[PDB]
Amino acid sequence: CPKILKKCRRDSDCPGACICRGNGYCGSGSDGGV
Repeated sequence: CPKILKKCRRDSDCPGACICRGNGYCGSGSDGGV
């Protein structure tokens, strides 16, 4: 489960360290595990 997350309305809203999910928050690439 991702520890760092913030409001986002697109990809640009978050650095390439993660990706903006559908819930409007940053989601870590390895979310499907932690």
